[PDB]
Amino acid sequence: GNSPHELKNAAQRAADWLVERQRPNGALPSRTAVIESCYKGMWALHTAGHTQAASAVADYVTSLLQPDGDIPQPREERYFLDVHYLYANGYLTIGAHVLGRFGLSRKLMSFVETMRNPATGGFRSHGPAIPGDGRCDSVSTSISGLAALYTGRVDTARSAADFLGSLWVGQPDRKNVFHAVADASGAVLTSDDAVAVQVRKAEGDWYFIGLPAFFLTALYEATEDRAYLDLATDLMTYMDEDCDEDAFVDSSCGKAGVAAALLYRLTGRPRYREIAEGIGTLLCERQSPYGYWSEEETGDVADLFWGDLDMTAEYVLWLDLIGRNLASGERVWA
Amino acid sequence: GNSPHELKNAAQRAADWLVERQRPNGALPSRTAVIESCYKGMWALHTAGHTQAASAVADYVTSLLQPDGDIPQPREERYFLDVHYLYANGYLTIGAHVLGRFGLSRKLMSFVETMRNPATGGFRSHGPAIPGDGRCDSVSTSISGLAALYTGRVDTARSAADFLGSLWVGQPDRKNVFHAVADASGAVLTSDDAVAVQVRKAEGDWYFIGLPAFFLTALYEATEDRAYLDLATDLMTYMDEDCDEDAFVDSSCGKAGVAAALLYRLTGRPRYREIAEGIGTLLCERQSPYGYWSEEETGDVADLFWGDLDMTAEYVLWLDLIGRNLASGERVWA
Repeated sequence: GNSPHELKNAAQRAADWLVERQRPNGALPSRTAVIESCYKGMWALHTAGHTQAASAVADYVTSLLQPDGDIPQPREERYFLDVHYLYANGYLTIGAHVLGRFGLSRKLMSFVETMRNPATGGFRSHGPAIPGDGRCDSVSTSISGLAALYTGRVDTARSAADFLGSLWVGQPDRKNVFHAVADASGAVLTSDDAVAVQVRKAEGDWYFIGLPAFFLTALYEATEDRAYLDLATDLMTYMDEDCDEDAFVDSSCGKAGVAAALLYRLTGRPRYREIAEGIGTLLCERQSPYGYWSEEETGDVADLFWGDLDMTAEYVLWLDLIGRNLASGERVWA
Repeated sequence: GNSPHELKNAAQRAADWLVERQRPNGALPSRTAVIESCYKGMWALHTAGHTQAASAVADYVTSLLQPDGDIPQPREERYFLDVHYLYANGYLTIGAHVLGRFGLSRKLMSFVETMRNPATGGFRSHGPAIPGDGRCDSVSTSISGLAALYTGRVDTARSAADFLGSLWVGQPDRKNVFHAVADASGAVLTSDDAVAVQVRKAEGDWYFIGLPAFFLTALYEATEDRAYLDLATDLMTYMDEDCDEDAFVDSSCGKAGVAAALLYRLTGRPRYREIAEGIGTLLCERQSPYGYWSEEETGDVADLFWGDLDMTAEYVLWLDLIGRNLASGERVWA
C-alpha cells in the first residue's frame, strides 16, 4: 500500500482544494450553510499547515457561538440533532484548542460538560432545544472524551471511558448487533429508534465502534492505565474478527484506521499496521483528481454537498494521523 | 509591509528547509547534538503542516526523556542551564500536546511543575543538576504558563501570571532597566548576576519582556480576565514608548510581534497591527533566499549552528502566529 508520505500528499491536495474555495467569512464551500459542513475544518486545516484558513473557520465558528457555549444553529441533519448532537461540538473544541483559541475552546468545552450524565459518564445524544429521553451514545461520549483529553480535563475523559466500558460489557447480542446507545441509567437501548450497527452486514455506521477505539487508545496514551488499552484492544479485535469486512471498507472506517495506526505506534502489533495501511490506501485511492472526496461527485465543482465537505475535511485529518503514527511506529518498532 | 499570507509563505519555505535535512532519528540538522537546537521543532513543524517531521522530533525527544520527566541532556548553552533551564521544556510540552502525544506532554509538564515556587508562582531558573538559589525568571515562568494553558492546567497559568504581575510592580527603575528575575521569596533581584535588560540601549534580550506579553495575552484570551489584558498592554506600551527602538528590531523581537498580533485580533487597536506587521516584515526580510535564518551564514548550507537552527524553527512559529492573528484581526475588525 501507500507510504506515509503518499497518504500525507493526498491530505495536502484536499486541504488546498478546501482553502482555494473558502468564503471570505471563513465558511468552507458547502451548498448549505450548516455547522455539520465544517465542524472538522479547524482541526483538519491546522494539521495540513493551513493555519490562516483554520483560523478563518474559527472566526466563522465564533460568529455563531451562543452565550452558553453551544452552536445550536445552523443545524439540519437529524444525526446532528438527536443521534449525536455533540459530535459537532467535540471537533470544534479540539480544533479551537490546538489553534490556541483558548476562549473559544473553554466556552465550547464547558457547554459539552453540561450534557454529561454524572451517574454514567455518558454524554446526552440530543441537544438542549431537542426533546429527548436522556439517552447517551458511543459517539457523543467518545468525541466529548477526546475533546476533554485535548483540553486537559482528564477526569471527564476517564468517566467517558467508564461509560464506554459499561456499554460494551452490557451488549445483549454482540455477535449480531452493536447497540451504540444507552438509556440515562446506562442500560443498553435496543429500541428501533436507537442506533444499532448490524455487525454481520455491510451497512455502515461503523464509527460508533471505531471512534470509541480511537478515543480509548488516546486515553491510554495519556494515562498508561491498561484498562483503557484493553477496551480499545477488545473493540479492534471485535471489528477485525467478528464484524463484516465492511468495518474497514465503508466510508466510516477512518476512525478505526486512526485507532489502528495509534495502536501500532504504542504496541508494535503488525495487524494494527496492516489495518491502518489498508484503510489509508483505500481512502487515498478514492480521492478525486481535483482533491475533494465524494462517493458521487465527479466534476470540477466549486462547492460540495455538506456531507462531502465534511468527508473531505475528515480524510485530511485521518490521512494525516494515520501517516504520522505509521511513520513513527516504523521508527520505533521496525 | 508584507501581508499575512506572505508571512505564512515565508514560514513554509523555512519549514521545508528543515524537513529536507531532518535526520533519521528525528533530530534537526544542527552542528551539535543539543536539545537547545530543536526544542521549538515539534510545535513549529506541526504549525507548518509537517506532522510526520514533527512526530519524528517527538520520537527523538521521547528517547531522551528521563524517569522524572526532564530532558537534562544534551545541554551545553548556559542560558539553558542556569538562566532559563525550563525554556526548552516549555516548548517541548506544547509541541507534544498539540501532536496528541499526551503521555509525553503529561510527563514533561509534571516535571515543569516540580520547579514551580508554590509561594510566588514563579518557575526556578536553574535545573536539577545545576546549583542555584531558587531564583525565578520571567522567561521560565511565561513559557511554563503557556505550556500550562496548552495542557489545560489553567490554575498553574494563573499563578505564573501572578508572579509576572509581582515582578512588574516590583521593578525599582523601569525607565532604565528591566530586572527579569526574582528571589525565592518573590522580591526583584537587582544584583549583576541576575538578568537585566538595559531598556535604553540596543543590547537585545527583549524576550524577557516580550514573552510575558504574549503569554499574558493568551491567558486573557483563555479567561477574559481584564487584569491580564491590562498587564499585557502595559508591557507592550512599555516596549513601544519607553524602550529603545531595538525592542522591535533585535532578533529577540518576535515574541513581542506575536503578542501585538494577538492583541490586535482581540482589541482592534491599530498600533498593535502596525507593530506586528513591522516585526513580521523584518523577519521575512532577513530570511535567507535558501529558507533558513542565520546570523552569519549565507550560502546553500547542509546544517546550522544550534542557535541559527533554533532561530529558524522559532521564526516558522512566529511568522505563522503573526500571520494568522493579523488575518483574523482584519476579518473581525473590517
